[PDB]
Amino acid sequence: IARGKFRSLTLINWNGFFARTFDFDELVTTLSGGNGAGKSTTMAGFVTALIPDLTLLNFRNTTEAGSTSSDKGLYGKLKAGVCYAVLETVNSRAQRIITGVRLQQIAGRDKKVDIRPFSLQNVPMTDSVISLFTEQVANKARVLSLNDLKEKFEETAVTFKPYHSITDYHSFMFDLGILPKRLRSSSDRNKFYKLIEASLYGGISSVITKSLRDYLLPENSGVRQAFQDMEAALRESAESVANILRKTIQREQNRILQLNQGLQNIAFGQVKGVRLVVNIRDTHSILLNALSDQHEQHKDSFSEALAMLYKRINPHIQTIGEELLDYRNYLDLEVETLRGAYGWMRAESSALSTGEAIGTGMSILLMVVQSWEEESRRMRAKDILPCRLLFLDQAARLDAMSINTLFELCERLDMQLLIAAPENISPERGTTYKLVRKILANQEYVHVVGLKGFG
Amino acid sequence: IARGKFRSLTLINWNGFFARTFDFDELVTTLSGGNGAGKSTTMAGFVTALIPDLTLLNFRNTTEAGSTSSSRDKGLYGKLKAGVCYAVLETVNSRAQRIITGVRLQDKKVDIRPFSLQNVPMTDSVISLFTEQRVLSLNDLKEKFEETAVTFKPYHSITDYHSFMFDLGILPKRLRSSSDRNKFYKLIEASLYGGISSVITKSLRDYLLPENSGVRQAFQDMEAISAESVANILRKTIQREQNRILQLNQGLQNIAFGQVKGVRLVVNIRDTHSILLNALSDQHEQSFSEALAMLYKRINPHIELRMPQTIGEELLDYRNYLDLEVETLRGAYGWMRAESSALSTGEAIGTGMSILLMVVQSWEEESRRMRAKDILPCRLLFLDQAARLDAMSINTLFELCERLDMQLLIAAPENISPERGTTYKLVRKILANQEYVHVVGL
Amino acid sequence: LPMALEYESLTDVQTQIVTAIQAELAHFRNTAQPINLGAVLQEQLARYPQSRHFDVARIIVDQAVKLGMASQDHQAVYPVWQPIDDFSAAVQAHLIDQYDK
Ligand SMILES: Nc1ncnc2c1ncn2[C@@H]1O[C@H](COP(=O)(O)OP(=O)(O)OP(O)(O)=S)[C@@H](O)[C@H]1O
Ligand SMILES: Nc1ncnc2c1ncn2[C@@H]1O[C@H](COP(=O)(O)OP(=O)(O)OP(O)(O)=S)[C@@H](O)[C@H]1O
Ligand SMILES: [Mg+2]
Ligand SMILES: [Mg+2]
Repeated sequence: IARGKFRSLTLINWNGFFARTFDFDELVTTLSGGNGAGKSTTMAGFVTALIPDLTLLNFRNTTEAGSTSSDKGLYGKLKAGVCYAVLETVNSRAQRIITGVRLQQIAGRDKKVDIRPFSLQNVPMTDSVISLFTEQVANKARVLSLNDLKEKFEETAVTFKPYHSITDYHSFMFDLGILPKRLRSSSDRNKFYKLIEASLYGGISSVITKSLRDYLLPENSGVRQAFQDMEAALRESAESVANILRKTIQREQNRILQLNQGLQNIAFGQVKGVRLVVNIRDTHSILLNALSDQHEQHKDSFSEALAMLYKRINPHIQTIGEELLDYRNYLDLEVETLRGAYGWMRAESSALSTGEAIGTGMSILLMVVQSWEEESRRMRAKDILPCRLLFLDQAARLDAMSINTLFELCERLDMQLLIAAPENISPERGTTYKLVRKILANQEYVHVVGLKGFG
Repeated sequence: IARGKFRSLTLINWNGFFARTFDFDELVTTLSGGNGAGKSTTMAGFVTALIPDLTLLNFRNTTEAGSTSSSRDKGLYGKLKAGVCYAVLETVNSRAQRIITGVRLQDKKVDIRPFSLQNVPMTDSVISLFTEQRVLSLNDLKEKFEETAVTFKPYHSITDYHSFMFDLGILPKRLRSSSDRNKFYKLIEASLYGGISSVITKSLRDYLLPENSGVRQAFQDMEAISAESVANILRKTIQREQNRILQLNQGLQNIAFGQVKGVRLVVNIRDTHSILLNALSDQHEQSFSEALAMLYKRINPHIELRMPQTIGEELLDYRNYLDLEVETLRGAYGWMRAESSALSTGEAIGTGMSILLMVVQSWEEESRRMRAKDILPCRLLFLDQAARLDAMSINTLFELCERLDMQLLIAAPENISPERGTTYKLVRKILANQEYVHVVGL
Repeated sequence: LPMALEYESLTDVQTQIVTAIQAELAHFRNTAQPINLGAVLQEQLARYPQSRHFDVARIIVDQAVKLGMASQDHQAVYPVWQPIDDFSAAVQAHLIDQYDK
């Protein structure tokens, strides 16, 4: 079963980066360099190429991760004229894909910028990704606009398609397996973006802990739909629902049952394990237990009906009726970190150290994706597979033991990691891009060097 | 020519430590090892040693930088064991009188009560000044000293502890009220996590330019009138505290963080308030706090409320006249207002670290008045995860202490630590399922 | 509760490798003959065993840059993955031309 992988995030006319391609390794891609180099920003460009939605795009500083105080981060990292941020994909169908974002500053009065998602299909593996947005006049490069790209391809075996609504962009990447989740509604974009954001600043992404069940659980659009209908027929059923639930929950509980097993030999500092303990609200537990053994029938809206039933078990606190259908509502998810002390302990930042928290965090993220993908097998083909990739800016927080463990993992499940070592030492396995910000005529100018194959 | 510094932090019974002594370096101390080995925690008590205030002590985790979610556990409880625990420091006054400051430690809440130990001989390892052959409790220990030669003082209210440390020669500031301490701990926090202390920037003048408590008392009484004097006062109170800063700046000129070649404090005279001092300066027409409240009631702005003496009161606090700003340098446009969303991880800390010096420096001087002229307070900050700084970036930090006569406690999980200064290596391993940490130096 | 105190020394002759590599590359400064790391590397590896292969790389690179910067690096052209070894490892970087001071 073939699985797609990104090959190059080439940034154009960005801060300190003119035409610098970035080749991603099958597994790890480490950005080596000194302070204020271009590591983070390089990823910035990446992040952008996926979620070109400015609403969510906010590049704070790794010195502020819980900053619910929404100046920005995206403007500066680009220079005057036309810029880009593109991605090279190796679709499970060995199809090269050029999903990119075009950028260009705006009237200097307010740090505002513009975005136009675009893609390029059937791009002869002979031409370099960078030789798509360049010319040669008087021996000095010339970045070309999208209307320029159009013409250079208008009549060719190569197809080009500018987009208007992010959805068009997004949905496209998903159709070709670049995106794991269905990026339909905008609220969806939040979940995704925050994961990407979460991978960055590293740690136990708080925001993905409160709505912890909003990410790991498929709310079946089949349930509500098919279920309701049964009623449309009934009018012109009893506990057949009760059966549906504890089997639908048993199902997903078996889903979660395994993903955990996928995380046992993980060792970060003291953390020797991360699980997704699935608990069922007593409130609903006795209800599921109620609509089973006992039987006090009141056949007078199944929705409405069920509601009254909550009055039975609940001597506390319509809408109760319906809500009480969805799989989720009958649960209470959580996360725990295995140690040598008190066996397993609910995940808690205040109780963990920098490293221990990042790993756990990474985990939770690993799980996020290892849920969205499969939860999408239906809406996908039997021959397409999404790409799995995460981040870990300032990966120096991880020693040797921790960092290494991160590797064996991506290898464990098939993934890629664009880590960044503010320090020069780092893993020998994988690709390494050493950066050096130079000054030529008082102009930024990053200096890249490649290394891969060592192993 | 005098100097005071830190000699050793001490833990007792703490989780993973039955009793350890970390001898503070002359210039820079560093902690390295494996993720979660006992680094931060070691500093945690250092922070808990200087500020034993459960209302302020809140060790969230790095990943959470600016978390206003004070709902969770302040996290310090599980950092120690149960029963009898201790936090103690070893500092040498400008007078060289070895001092011992620290505190005892013991839902999930924590009890704490401070203490001191004067006139104690040096030839005795404080380690045995709390250990017996076991730990001999607070009650056992007071007898130890009594007859012999030493001073242990069971502190009631926290105010005194500080009011004891400052009088001796440790705290670079008069921790009088909660107001005063709240700000302190915040700086220390800012040194622990790094970057531009979101808090300090929004209230710069509150951690730089002190109050001339007098201009307030003296002024009001008199009437029991004036003129261009009160106005005159402020001016020379501003230009004075302005040249103060001027110099504080001239020190941080050869900093080197990423692309930041400098930090500064742009002291500016508010448009609003500026107009007042130009009007009272040479012109005139028609509480004296009230009179002012009216002259300001001419210059028409936006926001407009107020009591005449709460206003004049605010226009007698020279500080409300100024509006500070922190700026960084770059090969680019160079002098630009610092901005978290601008500087990279490193740059951030470098700058952030700088300002804290403005704080301490300014503070130190802010109280040379109410302190023995022979003593020179000890200055020291922190920097957990310094692994985020590259060689050049770290070098500069070092060079600074040798410029600001100071000490810096850092911590890099990184296996590569400098060489300039003693360094400790910690390795935690399971033993009888009891958290244990092996402490060795390199 | 026992307690002693023992210090360990870390000896990294990595400093010599650097100095020898400094002059080895510095050698290129004197002469206008650029520093093609596709050759500087493919040759230098032949000296030290593959045990400390990686480390040697970084330093030749780290050093190869503190000395200058590619010229056709502003001509926007994807640098090809110039391979080395008989196995896998490779390097990506245009020749290093004009100097800095
Ligand atoms: N919004 C912005 N405005 C102006 N300059 C910016 C902005 N964002 C980034 N930069 C520039 O980019 C550099 C920082 O780049 P990054 O990619 O964050 O560096 P870094 O290599 O990640 O540094 P660390 O995190 O310290 S390891 C600075 O030197 C800035 O001049
Ligand atoms: N609130 C707590 N309750 C119980 N144990 C705790 C708590 N906070 C931390 N710990 C333990 O202390 C260890 C972390 O100690 P620290 O000294 O903070 O580690 P650290 O080495 O500073 O972390 P880095 O920066 O990630 S390398 C973990 O292994 C935990 O088991
Ligand atoms: Mg820590
Ligand atoms: Mg950064």
